[PDB]
Amino acid sequence: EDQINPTRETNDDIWRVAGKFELLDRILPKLKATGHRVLIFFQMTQIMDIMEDFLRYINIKYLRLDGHTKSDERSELLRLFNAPDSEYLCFILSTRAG
Amino acid sequence: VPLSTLSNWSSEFAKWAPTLRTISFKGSPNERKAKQAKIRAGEFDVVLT
Amino acid sequence: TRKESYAIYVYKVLKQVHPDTGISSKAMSIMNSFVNDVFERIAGEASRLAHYNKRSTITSREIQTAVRLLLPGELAKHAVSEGTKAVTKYTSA
Amino acid sequence: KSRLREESESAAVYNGR
Amino acid sequence: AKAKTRSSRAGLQFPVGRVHRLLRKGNYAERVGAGAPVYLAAVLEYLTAEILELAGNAARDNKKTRIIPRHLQLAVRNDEELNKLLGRVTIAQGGVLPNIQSVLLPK
Amino acid sequence: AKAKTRSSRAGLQFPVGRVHRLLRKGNYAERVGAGAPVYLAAVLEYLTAEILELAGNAARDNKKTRIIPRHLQLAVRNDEELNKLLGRVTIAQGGVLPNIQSVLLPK
Amino acid sequence: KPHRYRPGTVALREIRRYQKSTELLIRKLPFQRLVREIAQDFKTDLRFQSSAVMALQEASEAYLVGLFEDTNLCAIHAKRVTIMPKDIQLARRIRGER
Amino acid sequence: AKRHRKVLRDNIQGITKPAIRRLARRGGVKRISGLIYEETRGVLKVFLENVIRDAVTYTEHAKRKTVTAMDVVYALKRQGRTLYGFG
DNA sequence: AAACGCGGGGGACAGCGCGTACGTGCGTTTAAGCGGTGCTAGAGCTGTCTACGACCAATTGAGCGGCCTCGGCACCGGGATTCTCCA
DNA sequence: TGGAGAATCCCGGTGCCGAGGCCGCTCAATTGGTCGTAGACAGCTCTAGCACCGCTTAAACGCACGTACGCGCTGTCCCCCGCGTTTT
Repeated sequence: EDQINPTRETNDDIWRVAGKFELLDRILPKLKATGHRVLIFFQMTQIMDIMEDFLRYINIKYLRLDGHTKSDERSELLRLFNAPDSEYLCFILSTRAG
Repeated sequence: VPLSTLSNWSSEFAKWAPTLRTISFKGSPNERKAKQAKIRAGEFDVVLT
Repeated sequence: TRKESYAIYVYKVLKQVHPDTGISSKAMSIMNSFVNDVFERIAGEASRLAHYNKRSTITSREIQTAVRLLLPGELAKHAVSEGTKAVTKYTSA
Repeated sequence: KSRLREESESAAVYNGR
Repeated sequence: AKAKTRSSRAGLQFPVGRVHRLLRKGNYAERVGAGAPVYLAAVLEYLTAEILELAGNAARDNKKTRIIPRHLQLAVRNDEELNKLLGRVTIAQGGVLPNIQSVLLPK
Repeated sequence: AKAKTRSSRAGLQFPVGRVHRLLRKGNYAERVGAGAPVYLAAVLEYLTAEILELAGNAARDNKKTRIIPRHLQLAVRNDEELNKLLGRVTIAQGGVLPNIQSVLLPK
Repeated sequence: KPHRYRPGTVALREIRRYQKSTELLIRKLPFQRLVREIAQDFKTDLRFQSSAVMALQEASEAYLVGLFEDTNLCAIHAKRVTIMPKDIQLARRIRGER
Repeated sequence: AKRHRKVLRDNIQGITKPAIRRLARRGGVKRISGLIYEETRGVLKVFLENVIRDAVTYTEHAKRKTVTAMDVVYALKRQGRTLYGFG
């Protein structure tokens, strides 16, 4: 990450260096077009973080969840899905805890 | 039940059935002292742990 | 797979000496290490003496010399006597 | 642009620990 | 013939033919004078008694019938000649003797 | 049959066959691979070259074309890895190196 | 009556109880990661005995404790109860390390 | 921060200043200077390395990949830190 | 040399100052460590195998002890130099 | 900042015993054949180190601060050595 970009800022080469990531920018206008919500699973502590960059890069709102957090925010984020008026379509979910 | 789905079972223990009391176990140990010394004698219908 | 150790022997000297005190296997392991430790210390010192005077029969005289040399104070003179003691029990037997 | 060298040969050195 | 162990001849627990076997094994001399293993197993049992003594002492001083390496530390390091002879031997889970520097004590 | 030493075979001066005779006669192991004498006598020759350099160096620095033990002191102890290697090895009549304590000397 | 002490006071019971007890005083995952880090630095990829980890730790923290006594010996010898690093380095010097 | 974690310190510094305080209290320090927590750490790692390099040297001469507490016995005895309860 | 003194002046020492530091308390997390997985790796156990220097026979010149110097360096005479203590 | 003097370094003349080589004369060091055996090395297995995260939570860390002690500064007195002594 440092040898590619030492500035580690929001860059266009975040989603153009990988193969899932270029196609993910192909669907993100279309996911915003289709209006159907998408649940995506990731590995812990690293793949979600760079996905937090990319969904913020195309400016699609998103939630998150993990294992070393507290349980207070767990049930509240369940309640935020049950409201249908969510402007966020995609969000981030875990396999081992979630 | 698992820690991921605790309150949803308890919310369904509220809406789908009344008169069944529920005892939870979560978080820091300070809040448990109020419950598990009050219901130390075990006046409940369900412990949801 | 019966492999000769000193755990029941340190147990033997334990219940010979402190039968009121059982052992942890950690202290047992410390002593089982220590047994072969000084078993190598004094006998390497004894082979050092067996090369000091170029000898090939290390007897209890030579272990007496090693006990004389290495051990401080009573630790010599007791192991002088005790190291002779069962020697006098085995040279009899 | 396109999908796509200096980052590879540096990775050829840096990841060789 | 049978393993009729040579410690019983010496009144010992440490089989003196295992000791004679070890002395023939350890390259100490060509002939192992057969009292050298008895000298060895005899000094061995003397020191086994020496240390099992103070070990049970310190263990029951800590009101435990199980001799632990902490008890081994507090019995061995209290000795002049032992810890003088074993200044460089460390006991895992032996720890420290309880003692503070004098001027660091508050007044 | 033909008495011919291994020092020319390895490019050394120290008798590597004396090393092998002492190696079999040192009982370090039963099979004594004769390359282990050469690995010994090689480091012997190499470190004798390492030290005679320094010894004659300190000698000629003391205007001497014979190594005296004072020159051995100035050879070994001024080397940091020799003194680190020989922290408890001493040269008789090597003497002492000139060094006054700092606040002892005037400033 | 509150018990705010001045800089100096609370330490000594620990100086009792540590020496009254028999254990190590270190976070073990930063210690076992230290073992794996340092042992990797000589030659990477070891399978790692945690027995080796504690077998190093026992000789470690004992030697650590052992140095601080001569440190305060140089400190109180130089009439100080606040220890200094010069006490440590002189202690390692007369100990032969420095 | 939340975008990329970057939350590591070290393993020598992973030993905490309260852990250095703990050992300093077991070692007899009343008022630790701030420089002690790192001058301690330096000589701690200095002590650490010399054992395990020769322990790996054992491991290679013994043709292994698992550096053992047996190697810690093999080294610490030879490096003058002979320990009872590990061999 | 030792050995016995002996001014002698500043070095130890006391001691006072001063100010800050370093713990201390306590607020704030937080990574510690625990479980808990999932697995697999080299450890471990066997499985034969041969080569390897053992060992000893023969030999032989190595190399070093006893036998030949003469010369590197010490000793000393004399002087140049160079540090130190009172102007 | 400077000369007087006491210590040092250096340089010229002497000579010597030790450093080094000389002269046999082995004896040890080698070569020459084993010699099974030691470890050489194939297979097997299984385990035991392996990260990893769920999560806690108390430990570490975050900071207010309070003063203690460590040094800032002094005078001393003392005390130990220097100059002179001789004897031992």
